[PDB]
Amino acid sequence: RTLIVTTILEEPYVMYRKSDKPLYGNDRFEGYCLDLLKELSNILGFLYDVKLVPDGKYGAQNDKGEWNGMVKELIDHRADLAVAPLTITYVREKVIDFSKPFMTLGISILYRKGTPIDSADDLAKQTKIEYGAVRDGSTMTFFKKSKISTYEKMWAFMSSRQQSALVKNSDEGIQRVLTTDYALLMESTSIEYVTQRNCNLTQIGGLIDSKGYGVGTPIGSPYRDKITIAILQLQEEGKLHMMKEKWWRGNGCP
Amino acid sequence: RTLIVTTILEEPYVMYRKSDKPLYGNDRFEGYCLDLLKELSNILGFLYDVKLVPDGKYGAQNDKGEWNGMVKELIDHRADLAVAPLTITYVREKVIDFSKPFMTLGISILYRKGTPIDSADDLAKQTKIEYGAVRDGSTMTFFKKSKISTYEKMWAFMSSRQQSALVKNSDEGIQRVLTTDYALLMESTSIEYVTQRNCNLTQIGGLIDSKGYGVGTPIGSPYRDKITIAILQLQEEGKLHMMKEKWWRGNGC
Ligand SMILES: N[C@@H](CC1=CCCCc2onc(O)c21)C(=O)O
Ligand SMILES: N[C@@H](CC1=CCCCc2onc(O)c21)C(=O)O
Ligand SMILES: [Cl-]
Ligand SMILES: [Cl-]
Repeated sequence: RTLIVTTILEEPYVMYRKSDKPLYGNDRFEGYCLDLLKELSNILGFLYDVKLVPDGKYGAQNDKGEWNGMVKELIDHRADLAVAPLTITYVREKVIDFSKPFMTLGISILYRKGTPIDSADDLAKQTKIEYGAVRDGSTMTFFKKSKISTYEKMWAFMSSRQQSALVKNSDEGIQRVLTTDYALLMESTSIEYVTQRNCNLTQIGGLIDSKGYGVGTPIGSPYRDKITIAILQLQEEGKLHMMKEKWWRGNGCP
Repeated sequence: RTLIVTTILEEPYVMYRKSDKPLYGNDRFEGYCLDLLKELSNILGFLYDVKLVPDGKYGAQNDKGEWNGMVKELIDHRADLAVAPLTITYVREKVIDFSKPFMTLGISILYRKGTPIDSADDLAKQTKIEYGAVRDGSTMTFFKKSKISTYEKMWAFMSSRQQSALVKNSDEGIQRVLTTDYALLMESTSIEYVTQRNCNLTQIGGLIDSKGYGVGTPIGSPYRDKITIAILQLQEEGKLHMMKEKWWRGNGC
């Protein structure tokens, strides 16, 4: 049978292809995750239909504890796999079976070049420069649930004033950084994509944590380990590396 | 219920404690992997006995397809867990169940400072400088099975003259790097440890690949997913980073 793969739009993992006519099915999309999905299907030998997550969300719980986003699609068995920049977190790993990481990364800071800010501590210990993250993503959740004093403070600043320091998505966060005196807490992978294309911005400090993106499957899924094994094979052959270079490719900056 | 944990001595993951009196049981060991094991037993609430792997090996296949080392202990159900610098690889993941990486790393180069050598390619195209890796480890295997031009060539060199360029273990590799004109391809985490303690040695280039160390368990183990979830919690709390900083920090160079 055909596997239903839930995903979400986000450059450069999943994007609408460009054509002079209307596109249909899997052909509507392209990006790192589509190349990954293609490699996985060739190795494990399965057909698949890509379907954008209806509510456009990654995955979190409501006050009742019920899930949404791609996580929910897997939990309800409306999707067999979730292929996207979906962070392997403690809370999510409890409700679905993640494959092993096909990409390793961490949270970092997106800000302007030629500045004296050099770390999260610098941001936390002042108030003139605003900073935040994408609402309901694994980055905001990191700050929300953190116990490390520096990060507890930064959270206080983020959730204050009805969370006005937070943005709805990466595109909005990036524009806010570009237009105002705002710093964006975002995953290193996405920051790298930006900095390579926009020399006016840079990453501040290093990674404040370590985590990975993994293919999601429903708990008990028989595809989880098979996918984990294909991912390890792809990494060992250098394919994951080639795929990353193919999609992050930019002129670079001085 | 006391779990049996197979491991292997390797600084600073698993080391004998220093005492003037004989040590017994788990008290004989100390290191990053033992602190991790303690954190894990505390979250999951299990008891455990640390036992060094009999043949002193990590885990590889021979031509008959038979496994040895820690991997074999798990396959044979002689250990409930494998906690050590055991690399999560394609061939091993097919015979045992790895938890999720509690440490991420990659293969890099250990060599002395002050030379023109800047990458693996610099080594592969030349022949005067010798280079190799610890025999039968995941690093050597990477080169042995690689189909990438540069690495294929480096393997051709490594396996030359009856593998004279390979060493039996990390300690031997380090001494060879310190004494002769030799470079040791070895996982970055170990290189970092060495360079913190040998101001004359350094890492050449970056990581040529990406992989992690995972807690090993027999296929179908009920503890694998539980360990995974505990590890993720440890990393999100910053405890894994603290543990690394604790055992890696040298004295200054
Ligand atoms: N990967 C995050 C969401 C996310 C996606 C894309 C851009 C990078 C990023 O930075 N913070 C996030 O929440 C994100 C998640 O799994 O919630
Ligand atoms: N982790 C490797 C073995 C290993 C152990 C310790 C030192 C670092 C290293 O570099 N190459 C290896 O094979 C090693 C493995 O699991 O085979
Ligand atoms: Cl639910
Ligand atoms: Cl896993």
